[PDB]
Amino acid sequence: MQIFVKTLTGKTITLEVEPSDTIENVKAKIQDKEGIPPDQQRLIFAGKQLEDGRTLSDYNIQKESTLHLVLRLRG
Amino acid sequence: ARAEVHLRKSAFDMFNFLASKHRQLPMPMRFRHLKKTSKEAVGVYRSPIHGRGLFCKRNIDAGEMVIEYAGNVIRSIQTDKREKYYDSKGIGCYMFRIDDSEVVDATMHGNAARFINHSCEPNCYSRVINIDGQKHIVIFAMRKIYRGEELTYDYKFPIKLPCNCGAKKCRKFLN
Amino acid sequence: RYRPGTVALREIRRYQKSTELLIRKLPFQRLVREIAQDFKTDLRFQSSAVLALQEASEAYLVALFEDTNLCAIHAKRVTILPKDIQLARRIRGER
Amino acid sequence: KTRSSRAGLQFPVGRVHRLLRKGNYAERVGAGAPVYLAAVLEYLTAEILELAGNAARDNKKTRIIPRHLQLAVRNDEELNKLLGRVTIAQGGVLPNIQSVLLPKKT
Amino acid sequence: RRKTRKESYAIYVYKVLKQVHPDTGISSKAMSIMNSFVNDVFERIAGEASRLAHYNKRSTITSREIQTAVRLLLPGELAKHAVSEGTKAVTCYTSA
Amino acid sequence: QNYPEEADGTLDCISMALTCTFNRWGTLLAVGCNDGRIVIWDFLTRGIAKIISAHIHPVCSLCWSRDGHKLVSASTDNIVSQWDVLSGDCDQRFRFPSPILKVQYHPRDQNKVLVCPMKSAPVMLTLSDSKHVVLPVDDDSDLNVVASFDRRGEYIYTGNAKGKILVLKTDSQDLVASFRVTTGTSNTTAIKSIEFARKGSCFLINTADRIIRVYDGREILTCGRDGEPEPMQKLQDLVNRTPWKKCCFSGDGEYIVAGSARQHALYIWEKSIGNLVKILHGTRGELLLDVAWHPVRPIIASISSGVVSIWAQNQVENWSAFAPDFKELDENVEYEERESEEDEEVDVTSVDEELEDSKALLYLPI
Amino acid sequence: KVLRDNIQGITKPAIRRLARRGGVKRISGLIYEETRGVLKVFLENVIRDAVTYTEHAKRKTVTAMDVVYALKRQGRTLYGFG
Ligand SMILES: Nc1ncnc2c1ncn2[C@@H]1O[C@H](CSCC[C@H](N)C(=O)O)[C@@H](O)[C@H]1O
Ligand SMILES: [Zn+2]
Repeated sequence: MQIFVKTLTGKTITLEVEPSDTIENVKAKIQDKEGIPPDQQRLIFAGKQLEDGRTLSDYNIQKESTLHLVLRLRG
Repeated sequence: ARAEVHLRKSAFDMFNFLASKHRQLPMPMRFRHLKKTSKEAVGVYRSPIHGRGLFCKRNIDAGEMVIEYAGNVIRSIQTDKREKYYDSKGIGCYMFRIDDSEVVDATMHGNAARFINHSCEPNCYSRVINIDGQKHIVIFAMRKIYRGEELTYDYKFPIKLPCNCGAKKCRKFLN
Repeated sequence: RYRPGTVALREIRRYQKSTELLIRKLPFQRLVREIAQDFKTDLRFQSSAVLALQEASEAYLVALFEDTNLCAIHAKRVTILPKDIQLARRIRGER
Repeated sequence: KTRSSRAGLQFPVGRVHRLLRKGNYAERVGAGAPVYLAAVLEYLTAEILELAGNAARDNKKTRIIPRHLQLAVRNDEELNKLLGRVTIAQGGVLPNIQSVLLPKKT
Repeated sequence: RRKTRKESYAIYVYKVLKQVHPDTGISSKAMSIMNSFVNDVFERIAGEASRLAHYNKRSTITSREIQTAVRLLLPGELAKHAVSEGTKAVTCYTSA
Repeated sequence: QNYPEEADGTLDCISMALTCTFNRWGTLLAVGCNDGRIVIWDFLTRGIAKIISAHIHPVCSLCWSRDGHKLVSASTDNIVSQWDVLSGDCDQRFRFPSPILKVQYHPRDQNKVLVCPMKSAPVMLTLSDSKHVVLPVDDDSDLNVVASFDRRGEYIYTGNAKGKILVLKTDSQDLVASFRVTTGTSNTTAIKSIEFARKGSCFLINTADRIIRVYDGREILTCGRDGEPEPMQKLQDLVNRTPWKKCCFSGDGEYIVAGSARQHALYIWEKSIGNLVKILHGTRGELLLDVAWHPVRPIIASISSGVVSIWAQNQVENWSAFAPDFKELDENVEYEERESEEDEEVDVTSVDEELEDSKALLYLPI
Repeated sequence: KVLRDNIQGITKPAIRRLARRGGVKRISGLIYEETRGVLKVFLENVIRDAVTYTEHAKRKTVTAMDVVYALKRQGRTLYGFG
């Protein structure tokens, strides 16, 4: 599908996530796309917890949704 | 007074800093002192001998390495075009000939030591050494520097640009 | 050659560049053996240990010399004298 | 899992904490003490070794002999203030001749 | 006879030297002298900090006391550089 | 460019100086002197503009209008007056039941000023008709609440003194969003204040758990009524535990600056990486009052104890700027010489981001 | 405050008497300034260590016992204050 990853500065990024693609692979694709390490990112959907070692289908997030990529620190 | 034309029109000046105030161990490893502890002992002010000069607010005694002179080092073929451009732009004889084969031009690139003067009663003499295989000119003093005087070295020209310094021994010429 | 005082400067500079020890091994070792025998008998020394002491000595000793040097300069002369050594030893605060 | 990489330093931190714990300097220590000590030792070692390398490349020799360390420690002034009463094995002494003892003639 | 295992600050300072000047070799004698120097400064600072902690009726050794010790012991602007570097290291360590 | 690396002296036209703030890009300094007067100094020009005899009791805060024609002052004697920038007299005068903490002007609505009364809900006073509109709050109405606009002032954010943050509209007052701060591990925490920026809609929050946190003004209306706290970086000082008094945002939108109380430790970080980059070396003995960078150029200027200390980037152009064809550099390579040796009748007439905080119209050359 | 005065607070007879307790007679008139200088450079370190010690203890007054503690840190010990 396609979802939005909203950052802190205010830029909006649109990415494609498959129904059967784990979150770790999505983070790896993001890291190879724009260089932000997975340790510097985590998913938040409308102020709700999302982890890295899981899959989108386990959370059942609707399409065209925005995810609060609340910034992190290296390591 | 906007109705009488005063004289001394042509100037041909480049370093527009002329003011009326002028309110002033082994060999190889001494390179550090050239670039770090060599920017306070000398100020730039209006010379009394001729034009601009390097006045002093500090003191340096005999046998003390002070400054390395660097500039656009070129061969002797460029001397012809360089002198033609000196005549055109109104450029002084900055043909600093370290030897007859290489000359240190100082009209397109040069260091702060472009501000020096000449007189038959100078304060320092020239010297050159070789560090790391490269020949570099560093000056060692023979006396102490007082506060408020200008560096000047004898050009050692064997006996028309006059040398107007006012000294009694001043030969009034580069000779 | 001639002109005494010229060769001294050359020797002192040559040795200032160098960084070797200055005391023959065997005489100093035997002296340390004797001064140890003064305290206790039949002490086996480590060859590394002796060397150790050796270096420290020169360090101490050379410092003393330098001090005496400037003391002679304070007395309007070049040659150093025994009296200057007692001067340095007393003024250092180690008598 | 390691602990030195948590701050990005190079000197070990677990070793420092163990050695300070068995060093009976006190009975109970905090968490920032070992990392802080590792950091300050890092800074001092870097400060000394940079001058060591500069002196090594002075004489164009790859290996750093202790003479280079002696020169680098002595020529600096803050080190001489901090390394006051300390010598160096095989260190030697920096060249020095008194000013008034310099003969000359015409 | 029976081989023994000894600890020296050999690998870490070597890594530091490579990180700074990855073109210059080091000698074993220099290795030992650097080991002695680091042991010396470590013991000096630790002992001074400990006796200060005893002086204040405190049974603990915090991180603050060590920076007080390095303010006292280290002279000049080197003290400021070292204390700033230590604060940087601890701040970068905690949130990890 | 990068963070300021040089140090500047003081700027004391008069001995006392309590508060300071830049207008839009650091034009004039609004000094609220501790004598009941309002002094205006000149920034980037090192001068003074106007002295206003406001009242007897001194003031404690200052801000200017969106159109730059007013000088609002959170008085210590409840004088909510609209002093004129031009003439210096009072245009509008009003009294509030509670004093004011943070005065601001919406860059799109100068009619409704920003007021932060204590033990009462924030009140917007309309300058067109002198009418007070109370901001609807939740739960208690006697808490130490601070109210502040967003980047554009289109939404207003309020912080209470139990752990609750409220989101509503600057003009419609439709309170439809709340937020509960994290309760540590066992004990809850109140909020001291929040502080915004001019780009990115980020905002720092200062709480009573000794830790400064950061949020963004976009995750509360997106989550809805109330969600789970999730800051980016829980920055703090873990070697001295200095409390936090006043801290503002960067002049570029990527840095974060935090101020001490008496320790002279001015900390800085960047939003991308929460790693310390530099620390300020301040001379101990004074209490910091206000900090606010140049909203465009990296520089730091902190007021304290009647004086001001500036750490800056002092710059003078190089001597080699005489002409583009004239340079004064040094090289040891041989000179690389050159290798390549209309008519119209038209007269000449032609002569962070930007917001609306302009038109001070205050300058007296004589 | 920083004032050039009170530096000459040790007027000439005090140094005279101190020299007498030292056991000297002929002192040149240009000794006083360098005596002031050496006294100031000495006092700098002790007062600095004392203020650091009192600051670390979270109080803004200085006692005598911390002063002798700093003095012992340098190496010169005092007896008679605890
Ligand atoms: N006193 C003097 N009178 C006339 N020419 C001088 C001079 N001293 C040096 N020169 C010439 O000027 C050339 C350097 S340019 C002079 C330095 C610089 N422009 C200044 O204002 O001082 C040299 O080649 C030298 O020959
Ligand atoms: Zn002359």
